[PDB]
Amino acid sequence: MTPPKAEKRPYPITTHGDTRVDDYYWLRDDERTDPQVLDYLQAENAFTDAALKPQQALRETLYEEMVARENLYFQSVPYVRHGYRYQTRFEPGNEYAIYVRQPQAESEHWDTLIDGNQRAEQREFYTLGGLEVSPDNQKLAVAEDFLSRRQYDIRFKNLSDDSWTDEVLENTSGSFEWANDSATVYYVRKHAKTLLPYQVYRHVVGTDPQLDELIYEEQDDTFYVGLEKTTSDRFILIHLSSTTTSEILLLDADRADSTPQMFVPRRKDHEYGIDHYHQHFYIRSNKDGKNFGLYQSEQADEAQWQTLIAPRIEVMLEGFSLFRDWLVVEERSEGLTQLRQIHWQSGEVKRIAFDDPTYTTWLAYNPEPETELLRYGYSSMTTPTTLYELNLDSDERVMLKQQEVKNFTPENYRSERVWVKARDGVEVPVSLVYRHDSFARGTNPLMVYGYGSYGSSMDPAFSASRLSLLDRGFVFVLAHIRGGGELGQLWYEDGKLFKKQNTFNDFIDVTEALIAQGYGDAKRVFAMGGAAGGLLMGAVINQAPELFNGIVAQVPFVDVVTTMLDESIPLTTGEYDEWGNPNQQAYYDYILQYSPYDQVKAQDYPHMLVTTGLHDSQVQYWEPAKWVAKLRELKTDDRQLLLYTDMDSGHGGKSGRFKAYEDIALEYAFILALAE
Repeated sequence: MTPPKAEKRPYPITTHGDTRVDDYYWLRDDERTDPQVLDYLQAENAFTDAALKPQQALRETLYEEMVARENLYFQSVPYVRHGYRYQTRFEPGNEYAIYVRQPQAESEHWDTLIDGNQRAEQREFYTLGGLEVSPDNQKLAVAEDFLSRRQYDIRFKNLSDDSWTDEVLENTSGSFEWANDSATVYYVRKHAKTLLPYQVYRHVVGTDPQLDELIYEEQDDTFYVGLEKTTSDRFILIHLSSTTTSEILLLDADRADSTPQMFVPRRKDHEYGIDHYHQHFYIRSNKDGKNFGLYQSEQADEAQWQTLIAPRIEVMLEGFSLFRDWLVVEERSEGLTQLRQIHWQSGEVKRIAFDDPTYTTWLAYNPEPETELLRYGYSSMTTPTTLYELNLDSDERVMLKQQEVKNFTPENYRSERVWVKARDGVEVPVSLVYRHDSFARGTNPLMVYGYGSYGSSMDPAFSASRLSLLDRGFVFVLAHIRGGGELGQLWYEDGKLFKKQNTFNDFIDVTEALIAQGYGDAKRVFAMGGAAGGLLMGAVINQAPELFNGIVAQVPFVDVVTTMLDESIPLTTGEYDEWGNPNQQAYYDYILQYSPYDQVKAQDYPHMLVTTGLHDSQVQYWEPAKWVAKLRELKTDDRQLLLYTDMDSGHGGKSGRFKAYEDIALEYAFILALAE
């Protein structure tokens, strides 16, 4: 079958006297209306449909077995907050969650707080982006998106009679806090054009939003504006943060006329976050070390901050929770997540021990500090996600919930942590899982998954959908490459800006070691990654095409120089601290060397499926479309190259989780057919 051939319209882009001619610059159409652009995306979708037509039966088998291992009756673990018990309920044949509550001393009767199915009646789209009852338990504030544009309407329900007030706060981030009067709420307004959060307003419930007062306006575009409330309830925080740099303003939660009080003025490369409890500020801050410390203060002044935990090169400090008698910290060390608890009085330290080679642990939702019971999450490549509750004093651990997986026997699978010595001598961790009875050294197809940007960690956890590959002989690998966070801030920093190439080198060095050690069949190595992990997919296949049989590149960031030169593209002005600004000759040069679109060569490429989405305003559909067009023009092999563009507008990843399972089934069928 003859693949679609995009029209070439040579478009020169000249930077620092370097001219790049982009034949497909025209595929970018911000209005997503141009019929010629739509024609190319439709033709590629038709080609993908026709190429993958024989995989239909396998797609059905995969889809049905993925849905079959999940319950359709889900009920959350109930939690208590301000004398009420809260539960979320999904029943089969309901797109949306029902949220219920009852008085804490009640068992029998539950009251509906909000039914998403009911709220979605006569609407094209529904996302709940926020839910919070007032301190006096009388009012519900909800942040809802009916239009799919990530702009939230805040509305108010009287819980006494289930009546709604008739005002709406429009174009909000969904971030809002009640003042302690259960009458005033603070909310974040998004910029009209950029949709970036930039204003804090104050609303009296029951009044017209025209009466609302502007409390704070952020001048720096790169600074996210979010609202928080301290554990003590004494302060509403205006949390301002770039990727590198923080600033917190305090709002007295106990007055109706409060103005923002500076905590510590922003200083480039000083990231901090605060809470308030027991008459102290608690600060997680990188002021003295990239791996962060914890500080106590009676006042804002940075020089008064007292050190509770000093930053350590070996231990990244990720977060903390405050309880009556205990401090609990989330840390990473030697490539594992950990929890430690420290007694406020005795200074007694306990670590929460797990022996699984490939697990992750985290602080879960603990809305009440007056307790000895900690809720924390656990998952491994062999153990479905678990909520535990720990008695911090007695060390008694109970299981509150497990992820229910049907047709699944945990003993059928093995997992391992492998360390690979990268080409520059740096040790890269790897987490891998496979079915015991079908494993034979050098025989198995290998799926290598990476991300490797922003300090995001691909922490090893359980996947139900992954069983569809493991039960078909695949060794599934997480490559914990530089640019991720698995070994702390230095791990991230050694895979961004002028070290970004280490991300792609680590992925190739990991893949080569695994093949050398017989984890996979050299001829049946597959890889997948999405977004900045699609950047990884693009760079790896330019640099080392021969390693991989097949590739899935989801919504890939591939036109890196051109996108990062254009502040009109959503996200660009917030990403200079990740890739660099190619307006500077040093960054242009460094970035162009890996920018996958720019490094497409007349060479043999793996089989590849590239995905994207038309109407998702923060998915830049043109980048993978241009990339596929250029690959079609230059590649020397006869292997399959497909572009699938989601033409939808709605549902996304939840409720249309069936859409999510459909995409997984398509992608896994594509790979399984190549590995057969």
